[PDB]
Formats: sequence, structure tokens, C-alpha cells
Amino acid sequence: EIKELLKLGDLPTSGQIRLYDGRTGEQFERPVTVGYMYMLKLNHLVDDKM
Amino acid sequence: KPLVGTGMERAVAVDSGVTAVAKRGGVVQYVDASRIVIKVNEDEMYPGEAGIDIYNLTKYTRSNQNTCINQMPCVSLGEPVERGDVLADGPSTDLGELALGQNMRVAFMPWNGYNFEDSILVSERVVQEDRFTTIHIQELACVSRDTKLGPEEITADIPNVGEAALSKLDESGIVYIGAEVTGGDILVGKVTPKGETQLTPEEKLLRAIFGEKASDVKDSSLRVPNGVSGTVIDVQVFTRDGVEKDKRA
Amino acid sequence: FLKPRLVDIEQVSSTHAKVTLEPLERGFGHTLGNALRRILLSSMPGCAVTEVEIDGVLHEYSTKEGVQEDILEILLNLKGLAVRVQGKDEVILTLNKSGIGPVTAADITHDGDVEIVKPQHVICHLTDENASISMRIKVQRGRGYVPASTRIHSEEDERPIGRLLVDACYSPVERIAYNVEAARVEQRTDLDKLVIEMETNGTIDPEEAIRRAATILAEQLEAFVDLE
Amino acid sequence: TEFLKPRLVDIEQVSSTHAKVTLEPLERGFGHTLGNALRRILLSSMPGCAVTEVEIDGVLHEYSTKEGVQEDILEILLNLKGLAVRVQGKDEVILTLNKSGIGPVTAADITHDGDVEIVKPQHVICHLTDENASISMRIKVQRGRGYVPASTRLLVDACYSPVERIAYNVEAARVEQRTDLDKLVIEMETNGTIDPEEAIRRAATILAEQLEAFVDL
Amino acid sequence: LNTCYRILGLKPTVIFADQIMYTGFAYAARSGASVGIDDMVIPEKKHEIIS
Amino acid sequence: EEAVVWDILDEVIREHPVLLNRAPTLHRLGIQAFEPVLIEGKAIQLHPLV
Amino acid sequence: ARVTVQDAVEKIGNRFDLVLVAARRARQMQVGGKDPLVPEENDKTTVIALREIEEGLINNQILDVRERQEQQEQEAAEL
Amino acid sequence: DVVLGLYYMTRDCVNAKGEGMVLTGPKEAERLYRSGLASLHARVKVRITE
Repeated sequence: EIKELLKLGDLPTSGQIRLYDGRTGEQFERPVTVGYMYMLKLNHLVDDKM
Repeated sequence: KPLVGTGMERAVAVDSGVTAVAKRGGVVQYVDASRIVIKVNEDEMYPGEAGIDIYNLTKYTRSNQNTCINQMPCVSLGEPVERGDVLADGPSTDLGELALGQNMRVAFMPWNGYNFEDSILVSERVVQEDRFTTIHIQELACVSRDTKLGPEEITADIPNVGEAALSKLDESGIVYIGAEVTGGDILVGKVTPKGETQLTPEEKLLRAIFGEKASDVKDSSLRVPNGVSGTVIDVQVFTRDGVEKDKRA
Repeated sequence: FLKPRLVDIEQVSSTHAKVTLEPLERGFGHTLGNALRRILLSSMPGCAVTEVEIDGVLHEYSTKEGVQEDILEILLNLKGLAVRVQGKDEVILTLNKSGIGPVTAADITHDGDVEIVKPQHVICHLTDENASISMRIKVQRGRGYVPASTRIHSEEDERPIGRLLVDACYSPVERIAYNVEAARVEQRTDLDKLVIEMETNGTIDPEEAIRRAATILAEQLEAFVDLE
Repeated sequence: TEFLKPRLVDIEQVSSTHAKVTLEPLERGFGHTLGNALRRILLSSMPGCAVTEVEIDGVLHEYSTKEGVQEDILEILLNLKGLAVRVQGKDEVILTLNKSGIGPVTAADITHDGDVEIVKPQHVICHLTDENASISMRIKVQRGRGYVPASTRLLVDACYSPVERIAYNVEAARVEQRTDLDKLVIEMETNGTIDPEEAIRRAATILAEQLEAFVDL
Repeated sequence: LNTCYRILGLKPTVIFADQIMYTGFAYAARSGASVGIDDMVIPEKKHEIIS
Repeated sequence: EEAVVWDILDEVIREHPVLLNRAPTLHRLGIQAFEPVLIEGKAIQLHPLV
Repeated sequence: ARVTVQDAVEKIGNRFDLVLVAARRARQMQVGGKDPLVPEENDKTTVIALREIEEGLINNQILDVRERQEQQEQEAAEL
Repeated sequence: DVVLGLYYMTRDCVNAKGEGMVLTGPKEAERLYRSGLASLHARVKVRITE
């Protein structure tokens, strides 16, 4: 089902694309997995620790 | 909202009192960042009394962990609303779905060891957009209490201070509302009475030379904690019984 | 070493655009575009809001009777307001609006030197009949991302408390991508043409962008140059 | 809008064929900007002379044998690549090696043509055994900008690149009050045709002439 | 690393390890070395073996 | 927070080792000395090899 | 930025005694005692003492020689 | 990440671009990879001075 939903979105089946380094511009060999993840910011801020 | 959820977000963002859910169905009569007035339906209203359902949203109140809890209306004017529909989202809620974090575009690859063990390489755009910025609220109080040398004072008149510091206090010596401050600034000027000052003759020499006389009061002041810089959003004054009320009070 | 020149300039959307330089030697597309994008994504004049004073408000964390938009969300809507100025650097706008209905970005009274690239924007929605808002927007020129926290060091004695600082984001360009493929010159077997597709905000024109990119790039070589 | 214009801070050189360069202060990313640009130019396209293709009189094969040589054909082919030739205003030239003596064959045992020069006179092109072992090959050199491998063009690999290696690093730049500024450090080796200083400036000039269709006053 | 230390000594080995890190980080970065859902290839025999 | 002091800081930290300690100290390597490198932010930068 | 004291340890037997001797020399230099025997190079007193140890122009015996001689340097001020 | 990068470098695959060719020294190997001509896993044989 994930493969199908990727197909509908005009996106690769393997879920891996190519990436270019911003500093050099030459692509990275060996396609890199990209996507969207849900990230949480925990209350362990450094302003309250240092 | 979470891009990939489990469906339970609604069952949490609603059952938790952080949200605002309509008691009776109807049509929104008045929308505001403060309150929401809902015109209940003719078939859902009681026979004897009004009328409408009024909801007073909570705005920028300090939480237990010093974080910020706030409710934002998610519906506009003149909109139909049944019962069980969320009228306003609370903290970490998107249209009734629990949202504990942000959607980030992630790519799995090493980068110059900047993610060596578990470190996380974050783009500068993320910090640009303030989407991970957090609003915290801190409560700090100045307590003027009776001592042996006499009751303390909240007067703005403090020794050993410059004018740039006392510029931010009222006649009674309390920080102005809305004025943003940083660590070291005096929020509530107070002076505890101290006595029997004794001076090394080298200091009595200064007292005689420049005529800068010593003071009979120490300094206890509500100064911003070192390292944090915020903005004053609320100032409360509790005055005891029999103590005359000052101007700010 | 044939010297490059721009050829194709077609701006499709009010923000999206495309530019092209065909006359490149072998393998110069990468060398040139990967540096042009680094120049664009960091160094452009732009224009952004710095100071905002809403008349009833004192601090960003509050509400106002009649407006369903929190002052915080109002300021965040103000950070995404695209504007362009030419004559001056410091310019203060005047925004006075009342009555129900979403308050668009076109409700700002025009000043001798100002323009809006997208009035369809929204500052806030007004739900009250007699609710009125009077706010003075302070816009200026700069370069890059300047957050408000860093800004309070020179400090210029801002007297009234009702002055709310907003994060300044001078960044005309939003995105850049570049491709290269051989478009044959009149007399050359294989020469790589570079096409830079881009997404702007509508303020800086796509031509001055590349010209100033070349400016800022060549200026760095001044350690070893006299004139050519 | 003005900008932060860098001045040369310091220059260091381990030898004549190796050098290091430092440039600060820079702007964020500008370090990588100039580093990547100059590295690309120097590694992939540069005006310099090299040797392209060389045949032999003894045998016509890159993997064949030879009578009276303690080495193998592929090794001499490689050695030809190492020869650093600095050619004058002539377009190209094809010379030959004349040496039947006993001992190693240096780079000085060639036909001294009109306008050709060698920076490595003691460069060893072969090792010759005892009594005679007659050997006289035919070497052909050419012009070009960059590196052109052999299999993509006996077959020898012509490396017109005057530089043998180039690298660049970016680190923090200490300035008056600026929090984070870039500091660019370039390191380069040449094969002897030209010292690294003028080559660095030549690369900068290539880039600037490329950009000369451009900005402003 | 151990042989480098017990042959050349402390001073060469320190910079040796520093250079190993400096090069390995950049090379692993430019190598990509990602992980996808297809990278884990199950054996087609597994079904029959389990059964 | 006068500017002149920052240079002074650079002068006093120069070649002045500081002891870094991990919360749990199982063996002596739990404490090691490093040469301070002034950085912005409130996070401490640690060398990977250690 | 003297990262390693290997050469400095090569001149003195103990890795501990190195610390004592370098600390005595750094007492001499930091406090108004003396002047360095190597170009300063902006390095701190500690590193200058360690470098003097490396050069072989400073150790326990030499410091004792100089201090013992200065003992007598102050016995001639009484005429 | 260090050992991963080193293992990726020292790895070899048959038929890599330029496999079997010869190079003057390691500098030319670097110049060949960074130029996109030769790969990093080719079975090439070069001259090195140990």
C-alpha cells in the first residue's frame, strides 16, 4: 500500500532518491532514503541545563 | 498535525481538557481570540432560559512545567457546529488531533560526523521558521516580610544602583507591564533594613573624601534569573491587611 | 575559453522563474551553478518588517477585542509580507482598518515609495462590527536572517513599550535548482548549457538577482585582480 | 548593500612544487564557494602541456616484451606520463629517445628539439641492461585543457593538468564581533610546469573572465 | 592503530587517528550509505522452510 | 559584556587545560583533560574518538 | 598548544617528576622569579617550562645549581 | 562513521570505471576520482612509495 501511495504521488517505489551536496554540488552515490518524519522537541532544553 | 498518525490523536486531544468542545450544537454567533458565542439550535435548548453557549478561552497561562497553555479558535464566523466538534484547539492540538511535534523532511545519511553517535543535523531553515520555537512562562515573586530591623520595603529607591536599572520601574518600584527585560534587570525593587554598618578605616576615608554616605538598608530585589530573557505579561500584587495600598496596587 | 552570456529569461509565475546561460565549456555547469546558488541563497538585498506597534497592544502575548487572530499570529502573518522599496531604506507604513471581514494586505495606505507583490495576503481576520485596528509597520532593507533577539544590542533607546520587534528575514529568493545539458554552439561539438530554475518571493527581479550574484562572487577575487 | 572584502592573510610554501594559501575573513559559505570553484577549475580544466601517445620501435604492444630491459612496457608507458614538459609557443611536437648505452635512461637522453623544455632532467624513463639492447621509441606530445584519459582517446594517458593535487578546508574565522565567519585554506601540488601561486591566480582569472559578461561598476 | 603506536610511537599515532577520523567522516558522508525498506531482502525460501 | 573582555578571554584560556568528566566514573578515563576551544551556544563540543 | 609531553618525558625518568620540575620553573617564570630560556612565542608559563625541559637546558639539577648559587649571591651583599 | 567510510573506500568491485588502468601515484588516484573519471572501488594497480 505504501508503494501504491508513492506511485500515485509521482514518487519512486523504493522510497529512495538522489541527493546533491550543497557545498560541492556533486551527487551522493548510493541513493539516500528521504521522507517525512514526526519529530518531538523534548523538555530537556540546554538553556535549563547549562 | 502529524503527517503519519494512528487515528488515536482525536481520542486524546478531545478527551484531554486542553481542547474546547461544544456542549450543545448550533451556529457560531461570535468568534474571538478570547471567547466564542454559539447560538444553540431550537431543538437542543432548554425551555425556560436562554439562549446561547458562551465559552471563555484560556490565554497564555503558566503551566506546571513552566510551559505555555493556550487555546486558539479553529472556527470562523457563522459556521454550523454540532455537539462533539472542537471549538478551539488547545496546546499541541490541530483541529482536534493531538500534535506533539512537527513534520520534518528527514534524509538518512552521514554528514561530516555531525551526526556521529546520535547527534542530529538540523537545517537552518527549521530554526528560521520558528516551527520548533517554544514559549515558556516563569513565575517569580518578591516577598516583603517583617524583620528584626523592621518591615522591608518595595520602594524603588535602592542604593548601589544606576539610573539605567531603575528606569524600568514605577513609582512603587515594580516592573512595567509589557516591558521586556533580561537577566540582571530588577523586576520588583525591595530593600531589607540592615544596620550596625562598620567600615575599615580605608572606607571611612572614602566616606570623608567624596561625601558618599553609607545607607542603612540592604538590597533584596526580584531580578531576572541569569540566562533567561523574556517579556512581562502579568504582574500581581498581594497586600496584607492593615498595610496601606501603594500606587501600583 | 568562450565567455558565457544569458539567453533565456521567462518568468512563469509571480514567484517562479527560470534563467539560462548556454555558452559554457565542458563541465562548467556544476562549477558555476553550485556557486551561483550559494550566492543567491545567502546574499540578496530583500526587504522585511522589523518593528511593529499595534495601538491597543503592549506585548505579543495577548488578545484584542474583535479580532480572532492572536497578536502573535498577527506578527507571524507580518513576517510573510512581501514588499519592495527603491528610494529609501527606512520606511514606515500605516495600516488602519475597521469593519468585519478578513483584513487583506491591500488595506495599507500607499506611501510615495512602496509596492506590494501580493495584496491577496492576510494580516488578520476581524469578526466585530465596530472593531478598528491602527498599526504602524516599520520595514527596511538588509541581508539574510536577523532574529529580533540578536537585534537588541545597539538598542537605539526604543522608548515606548508598545513597540514590538519582529524577526527580520531579508531573503528575496526562496529556492534554486540547476540542470546542465549540451546545447550545441554554432561551432562546437559539445558545450553544456546551464538552466537555473528558481522560486522567488516576487520582490527582486530574476535578472538583477543573477547580476548581483556575479557581483558578489567576483568581488571575492579582489585579492588578485585589477581590471579586465 | 556592501560586502566583506577579504585580503590575503598569509602564504606558506613547503617547497617549489607545493604550496598552501589562506584567505580570511570570508562570509558564511563563501569559503566553500571559492574552494569548490577553484578546485573544479584546477582539477578538470587547465591550460598546460603533457604527453599524449607514444609508440615503440622494438615492439608495437602495451603488454609485449623487450630484449635487454629489466622493466616491462607498461612501466615505461607510465613513466612517460610522469615527464613534465613546459612547451613554448609551438602547438605540438613528437620526439624520439636515442640511447643504447649501459645504465638507466634519464630524461636528458632525448632529441633536443627546437622549442621544448623539461623541469625534471633526471627523470628516469627506463632501465637499460648490459651490452647493447638497441631501443629508440617515438613519443608524441600535445596541448589541451584538463585531463584526458587514454582509454577515452601506444595508448598513453595525457594529463594536461599542471597541478598534481588540490584540496581546500573551511574553518572558523575570528573577527571583531562576527559570531561565525568562514576561513578558506587551499593546498595544491604541481607537476613542475608552473608554481602553485601563478596557477591559483590563473584559475581565478579563468573564473573572472567567465563572469566578465556581468555585474556592475 | 595498535601497530602504528607500537612501531612509530605516540606522536605519529595521535595525528594518524585524527586523520583517520577526518577522512572517514567526509568519505562516509559523500558515500550516501543510506538504508531503505528494500535493503532488507527476505529469502524466498523462508516461506517453505517455515512451513 | 564589553567587547574588550572577549579578547582578554582568548588570552586567559590559551593553553589552559580543563578537566571533562562524565557523570558516571567507572575508571580513571572517566575524567580527561582537553584544550578549551571557545564556541558560541550553550552546548559543549566533545571529540568523537574519546 | 603542546599536545604531548613525550619528548619532555624522555629527558626525565618519571612522568611525575616532570610535573614537579616544570612547576618549579613555571613558578620562577610566572612569578617575578626569572626570564625564559626559549623564545616565548606567546605560550603560557607552563608550556615554556615544558619546552625548556625538552631542549635539555632545564631540569632538577640545573635549577638546584642556579638556586644554590643564588644562595651565595645574597651572602655577598653584606660586604 | 569512520570505519564505515574506510570500509567503503577500501572496498573493491569488478568492472569499476577505469579498472585495470595504472596511475603515477596516489595523487593521481585522488585526481581521477574527484574528476568523475575513475571510481573508488576499481581494481586499479598504481605505484606507491612505502
